[PDB]
Amino acid sequence: ERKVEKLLVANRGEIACRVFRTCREMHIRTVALFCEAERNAKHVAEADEAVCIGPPPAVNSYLRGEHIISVAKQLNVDAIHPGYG
Amino acid sequence: ERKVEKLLVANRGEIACRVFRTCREMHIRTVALFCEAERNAKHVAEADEAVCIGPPPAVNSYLRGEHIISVAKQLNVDAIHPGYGFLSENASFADAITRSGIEFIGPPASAISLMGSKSESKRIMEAAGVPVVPGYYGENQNVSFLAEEAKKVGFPILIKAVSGGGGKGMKIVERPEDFTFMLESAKREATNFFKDDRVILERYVKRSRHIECQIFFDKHGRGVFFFERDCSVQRRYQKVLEEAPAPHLSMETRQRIGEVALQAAKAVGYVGAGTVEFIFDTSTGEFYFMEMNTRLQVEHPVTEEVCRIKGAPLDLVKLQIKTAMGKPLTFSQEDVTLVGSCIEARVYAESPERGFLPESGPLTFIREPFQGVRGPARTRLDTGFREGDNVLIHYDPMLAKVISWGRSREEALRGLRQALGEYKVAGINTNIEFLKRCCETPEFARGGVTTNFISEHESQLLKSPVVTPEVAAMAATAWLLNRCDNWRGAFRLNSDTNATVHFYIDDHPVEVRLHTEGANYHKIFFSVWDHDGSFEVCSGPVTSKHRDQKSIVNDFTFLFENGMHHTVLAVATEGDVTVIGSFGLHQLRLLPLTDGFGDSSTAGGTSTKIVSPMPGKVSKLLVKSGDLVEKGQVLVIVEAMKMEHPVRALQDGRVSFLVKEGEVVGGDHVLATVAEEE
Repeated sequence: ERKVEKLLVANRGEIACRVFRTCREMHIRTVALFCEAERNAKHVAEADEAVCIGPPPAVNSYLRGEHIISVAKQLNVDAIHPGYG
Repeated sequence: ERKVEKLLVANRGEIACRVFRTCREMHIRTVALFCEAERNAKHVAEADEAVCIGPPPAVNSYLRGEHIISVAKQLNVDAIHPGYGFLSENASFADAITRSGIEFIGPPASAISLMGSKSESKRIMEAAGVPVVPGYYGENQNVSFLAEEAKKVGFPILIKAVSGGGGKGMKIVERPEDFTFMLESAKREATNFFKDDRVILERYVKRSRHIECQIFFDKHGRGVFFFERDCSVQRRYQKVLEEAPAPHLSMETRQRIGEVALQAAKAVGYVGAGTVEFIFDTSTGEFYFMEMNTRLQVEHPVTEEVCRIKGAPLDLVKLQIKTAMGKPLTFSQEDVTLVGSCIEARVYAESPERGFLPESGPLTFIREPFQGVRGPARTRLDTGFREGDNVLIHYDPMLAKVISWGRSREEALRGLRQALGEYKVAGINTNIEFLKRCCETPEFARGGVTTNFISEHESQLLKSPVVTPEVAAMAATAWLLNRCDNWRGAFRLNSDTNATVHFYIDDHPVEVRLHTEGANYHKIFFSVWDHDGSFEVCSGPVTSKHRDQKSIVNDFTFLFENGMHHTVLAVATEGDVTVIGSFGLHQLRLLPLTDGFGDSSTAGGTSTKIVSPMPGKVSKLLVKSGDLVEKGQVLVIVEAMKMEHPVRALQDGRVSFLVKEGEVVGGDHVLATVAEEE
């Protein structure tokens, strides 16, 4: 099998905090994602590292899947949980 | 039996708080002891009463056993727990306590005295019949005697010598039926290392792994051995990390380790808690006695995580008070069962890069790892220091102990990793980075590590993360802002701002330059090691206006252009900038730039120095010729009508006298030439 030490989250909100929490028990790293501004949000204050992705409209933010994948590759991420939406 | 309501502690540190805590549950009083000052320390803030004992040196403090006993008598103390160190191993102190009538906690004085000398102790165990590997048999009376007992007393051949660690007589001769090389090796050893011609033969073990079982005894003839332990990992005879469940140890053996241990303790007679230490070779498969300690160890809470009595949590110190109570036990060796695994590590206020030399300094910020249960593991931290405390050089460097109990070894080891990572201290370099390096790359997760395990992997270890050029950016920025309004309200004309910081990383100065474009304090750039980028930075509340030695501790946020974001709690001072974050901890030394700013004189000072007026009559010159004079001492004193009028020259460099005392000299004479030391 393949070891996992880094977890990536796509969406934002309640699911971000939920995915982040249990992660602590499994003792795994965390990564957060946020749109323009949206940096005071709680989830980013819960993760280990957060990255800004771009303009507020959903077309611009959380839909550039290729850019997300390139960023994750640069971070050498182990797993991604898209969430819902 | 005798009632106890007052408890006395000898030593200071983690043991003081531990002994104090359980005491609350038994509902017993407490008393604390402290050296000169040392009154803000935590333990004294935990007891009921504290007494100052005297000067910092250990001779003056915690060693005046008679004074301690007199003070305890005046307080009508019921019991004293020495702890470990100081008077932990001193039979005279225990005998004096017994004569005073106070219930000493520990073994009787006879056992301590007997075990004080190694020869008489090994004599006692040899009489008892415990397998013991001795240090010597007779002497080298005959060279044929070596062949006689080579295959007799000890088949394994340990030639060595009478003394000295050179050991070239050994030659690692593990092959029996050796008779033409052992004598030649011994005779070549005798050359240039004659010492005494007596030679001692023993068994030679290829591998060594340390074992140490725990034991407990009442005073009514009843006891029970606790679970074994492992101390394979140690550097320079200093304990580093240990495991209560010796991985890879058969149950049957565990049982037997007990029967041997109980025989030895019964033979000498024993009361209280103690530990027997063995030495073991995997190839032989047998254990041989090395030493025992008649004192509570530091590793007591570790073995606790792997033992339960009657299904209830075990408290080792509790029983020792109950043993002092005179009550008999309640459980056989059976009621105790092991459950799961645990690992321990010690953190030392030393510098791994340096010669593991202790450092003393105030404790700026101390992160506390989550000491609660979660997942399949229990993690705890015990620290004898808190925020605002300062490390004393007289004491040993010892901050805290971290233990990860678990249902399986894996869980335990994994737990620590994360915890060891989480705990953070700022102000003094620590070996915490070393311990994590000892845990990740070395494949000791298997469980087989020898006594010398640390020695071979020294190349692999002693390694720390590389300071990326970005780390300098956040570190450099914090020092400015955490000192003043740099980049705050700044303004120039038709130009842009600039401010630079110099870091003395390693032995090479480092320069970082920061500047802004636009009307934005927010938009900031950087150029370190010919690497350029942009980021924005948003600070937090301004704190510590007094900017004392602790200086300012504030959280920072940095949004670099690429897209990342970071949070950094920076306690910055003039000496260094410390940044703690997901990268880890890094302290960057600021390039020192101090050198008697003012008194920087390279003048030759050839002639016409400390010239005296006309009357002359020099006398009583108190300076040696050719000795450095930087401070303005009285080089020459001349008297003019009772006018000493000392010249008091401050020109640096050695001063050369051309005059002698009592010699009348003319006006403005060259009494001496104050020249730079060449």
